[PDB]
Amino acid sequence: SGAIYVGNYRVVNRHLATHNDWANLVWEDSSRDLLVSSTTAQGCDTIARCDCQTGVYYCSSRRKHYPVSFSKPSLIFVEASEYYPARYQSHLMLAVGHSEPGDCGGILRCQHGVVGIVSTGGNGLVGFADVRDLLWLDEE
Ligand SMILES: CCC(=O)NCc1nnc2n1CCCC2
Ligand SMILES: [Zn+2]
Repeated sequence: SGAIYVGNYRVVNRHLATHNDWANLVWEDSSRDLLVSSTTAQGCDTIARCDCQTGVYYCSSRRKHYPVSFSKPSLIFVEASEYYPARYQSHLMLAVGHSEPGDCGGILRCQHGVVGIVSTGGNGLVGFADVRDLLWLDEE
């Protein structure tokens, strides 16, 4: 589990979005495994605006943050998981690291702020859903 709280926005994994998220929808993409809902209180997180390929991510199944190198966001085939079938996921970054289903929503951060959240795992990789490209999460 986990979310990004930027301005009046909650960024979550689409597959973990609640009824309240859906009832306060601002934007979803099922190929990006992202959903954004509106908040009443403002959030503490800053979104990275950069093309960094190094950062640190939180792994709840280890209670540990790991420094990782990761690929640039791309369209990638993902094998079946407990929460999605085998499918193409867009805007996905991969690193060598530990990721189980419940690690989804852990932040990846670089020197510039929040890069994305854990979205995939298995076979010794962790996959992150990029948010740097959503410039609107930092704007009105
Ligand atoms: C499909 C890409 C995307 O970002 N859709 C959400 C979105 N597009 N422009 C904006 N937003 C939300 C707030 C208005 C600014
Ligand atoms: Zn950066």
